[PDB]
Amino acid sequence: SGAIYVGNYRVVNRHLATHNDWANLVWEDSSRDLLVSSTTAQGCDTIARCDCQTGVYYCSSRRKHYPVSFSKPSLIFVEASEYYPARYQSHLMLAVGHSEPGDCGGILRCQHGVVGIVSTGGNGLVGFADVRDLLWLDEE
Ligand SMILES: COc1cccc(NC(=O)N2CCC[C@H](C(N)=O)C2)c1Cl
Ligand SMILES: [Zn+2]
Repeated sequence: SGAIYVGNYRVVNRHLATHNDWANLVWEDSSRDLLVSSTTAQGCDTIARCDCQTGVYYCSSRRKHYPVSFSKPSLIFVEASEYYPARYQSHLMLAVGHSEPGDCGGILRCQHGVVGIVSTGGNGLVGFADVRDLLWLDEE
């Protein structure tokens, strides 16, 4: 579990969105595993606007933040889960690291701010849904 709180927005993995998130929907994209809902309180996270390929992510299954090198946002095949059939997920970045299902929502960050959130994992790999191209998160 986990979310990004920037301005009056809450950014969560679409497969973990609550009824309240769907009832206060701003934007959602199944192909990216993202959903954004509106909030009453202002958040403190800042979104990175950069092309960093190194950062640090939070792993709930180890209570630890790990430094990692990660690939550029791309279209990657993800195996069938209980939330999605086997499909191509877009705007996904891969890194070597520990990840279990419940690790989704963990923040990945660089020197400029929040880069994305854990979305996939498995066999010594961890996937992140990129948010740096969503410029509208910084306004309205
Ligand atoms: C023990 O680690 C494993 C082993 C096998 C599969 C997975 N689960 C995923 O990667 N997810 C599930 C949620 C939905 C994601 C998605 N964005 O499609 C995929 C993990 Cl983390
Ligand atoms: Zn950066």
